[PDB]
Amino acid sequence: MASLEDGTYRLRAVTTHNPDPGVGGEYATVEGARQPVKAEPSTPPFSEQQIWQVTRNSDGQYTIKYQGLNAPFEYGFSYDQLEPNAPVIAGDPKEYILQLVPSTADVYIIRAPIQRVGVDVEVGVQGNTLVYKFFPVDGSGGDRPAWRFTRE
Repeated sequence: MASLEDGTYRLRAVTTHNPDPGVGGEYATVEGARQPVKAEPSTPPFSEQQIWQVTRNSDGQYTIKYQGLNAPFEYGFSYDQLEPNAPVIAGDPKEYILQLVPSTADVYIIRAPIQRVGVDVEVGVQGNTLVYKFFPVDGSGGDRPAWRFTRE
């Protein structure tokens, strides 16, 4: 094997420069159909909304879906229009590229494929809302948002 195995995971918001902040993480959190996915603490009113089924397609890309499966419709990380600072919404699951962060066994940049040359769209957070952050592929080694995937 290689890459992340299929399963149910919690996703904690970190960065490439600080992949392991310590206790007190903010986790991807569903908050209703077609609503923005948020970054919230692992606390009583949210825990059930913080587990995600991650699956790799024959493509090598992954969907991140809310709560296993079996409802009328599968909801997961998605986007209406992919634009800078647009929110990640719980919608028809989109496909993503997961890039393992150097020095870590389990932190990945969640990348949303787009046309644009020399541009990388990555899932980040702005005020506790997950959003698409656009970065130049500049070779700078600059800070990028990333996510620690821990098995549930």
